[PDB]
Amino acid sequence: AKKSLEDLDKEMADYFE
Amino acid sequence: TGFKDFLLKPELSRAIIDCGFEHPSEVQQHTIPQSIHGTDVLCQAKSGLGKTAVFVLSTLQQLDPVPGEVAVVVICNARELAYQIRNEYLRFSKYMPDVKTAVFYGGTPISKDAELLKNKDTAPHIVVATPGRLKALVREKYIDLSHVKNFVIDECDKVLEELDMRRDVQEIFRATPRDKQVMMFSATLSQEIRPICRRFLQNPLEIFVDDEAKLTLHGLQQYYIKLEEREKNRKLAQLLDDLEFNQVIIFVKSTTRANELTKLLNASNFPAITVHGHMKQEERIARYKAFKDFEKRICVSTDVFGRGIDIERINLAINYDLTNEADQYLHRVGRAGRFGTKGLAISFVSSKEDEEVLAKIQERFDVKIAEFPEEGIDPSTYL
RNA sequence: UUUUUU
Ligand SMILES: Nc1ncnc2c1ncn2[C@@H]1O[C@H](COP(=O)(O)OP(=O)(O)O)[C@@H](O)[C@H]1O
Ligand code: BEF
Ligand SMILES: [Mg+2]
Repeated sequence: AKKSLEDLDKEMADYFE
Repeated sequence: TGFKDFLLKPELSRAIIDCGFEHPSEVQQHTIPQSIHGTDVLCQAKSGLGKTAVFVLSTLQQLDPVPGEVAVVVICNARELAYQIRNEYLRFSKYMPDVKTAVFYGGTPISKDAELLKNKDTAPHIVVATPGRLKALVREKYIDLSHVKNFVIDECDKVLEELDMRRDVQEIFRATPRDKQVMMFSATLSQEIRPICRRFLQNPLEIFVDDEAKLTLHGLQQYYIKLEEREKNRKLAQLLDDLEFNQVIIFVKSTTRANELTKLLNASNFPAITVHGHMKQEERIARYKAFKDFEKRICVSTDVFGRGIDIERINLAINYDLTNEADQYLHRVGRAGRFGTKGLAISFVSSKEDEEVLAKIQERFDVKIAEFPEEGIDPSTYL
C-alpha cells in the first residue's frame, strides 16, 4: 500500500498544473 | 577577497573572510551569480570543489528573514551530512543575528523537534534535514512549508534514485509553493537520472561534466590490491603501519563488519571509531565529532560517510569492501584530498565483482587504477 | 545487504 514509481511521476505532473 | 565581486551583503562577505575563503572555485563562479536571482540550478562538479558554499551563500543572500517562517529547505541523504551542512549555514550566518537555522534527522524524539519549531528563539528560517524525518514533520504538521522560496536537494542523484527517499522528498516538495527556486547538486549526474531531476526544475541553469574523465581528481592516486578475504586484516594493518596518512576512512559493506573490524583495530594499537546505522544517534554523532576533531586518526564506516562528508585531514581512503556500482566508488574516494589537495585511494579486490566493478570504473572516468606495487609507493607521490 | 520517520 505504498506508491509506485508510476504514480510519483503522475503526482509531480499534477503538481505543476 | 574575491567573493566581494558577487556584491553580497556586508555580513555575508565578512563571514566569508573569517572562513579563510579568498578565491571562488570554478563551480561557485559558474553558479553563484545566476543562482542569486532565483534561477533553478542543476549542478554537477567534482568531489570537494565547493558545491556546499554555492547553495549556502546563495540562499543566505536571497534570504530576508520573516519570523517563524521557513524559507529555505535543504535535503541530503545522511544524518551526519545534514549536521555538516547546517554547521556551514551557522558559519556563514555568523554576522546575521536575525537568521535562525535547524537540522532534523531520525534517531531523536520527534516531539522535541516540534517544541523547537514552535519556540520563538529557535523557530528556523532555514531547515536542513534527511527525507524521512522532515516528511514526518510535514505530515504531522509540526512544520509549515507553505512559504518556502528555496528548495535544495544535495546528493540529488542518490536522493532521487532510492525510491523511499523520492516519495518522502516529493511529499515534502508538494507542501511548498510551486513558484520557488529549486537547486540540485551531485558529483555524479548520469544520463539516466537527469530526466528525473528535470521534473522539479523550470528552465534551470545546468552545469554538467559530460566528459566524465575529469570527474576524477588529478591529485588523487588510485590503486587496487587483489587479495583474498582472509588476507584483508593483515594487509590493512600493514598498510596503516607503512603508509604515511593524516586521517584514514575505511569503507565496509555492512555494519557487522564495521564493528568487528573496528574492534580488531583498537586491539592492535590502531585507535579507531566506527559510524553506521543500527546505532543510537547519540553515539553516531559523538564519534563523528571525535573523528572530525582529530581525536583518532582512523574511522571505519559503511556508506553512511560515502557521500558529502568533508574532513580536511583525510588523505587516505581504503575500500576494504568494494561497491556494487562505480558512482558510489567515486563519492567514496572523494572523501580524501578535499578541495583539490593530495590524496591516496586503495581498494581491495577479493572476489569476482570486485573485478568487474573495478573494470567498469576505469572506462567511466578514464583512470588507470594501477595495481599497488609490491615494493610500495613513494611517500612524496601522495604528500 | 547500505542509506532514509517510528
Ligand atoms: N572558495 C573556496 N575557498 C577555500 N575553500 C573552499 C572554497 N569552497 C569550498 N571550500 C572548502 O572545500 C571543502 C569541500 O567543500 P564541499 O562543498 O564539501 O565540496 P563538495 O560539496 O563539492 O563535495 C569544504 O570544507 C570547504 O570549506
Ligand atoms: F562532491 Be562532494 F564530495 F559532496
Ligand atoms: Mg557536497
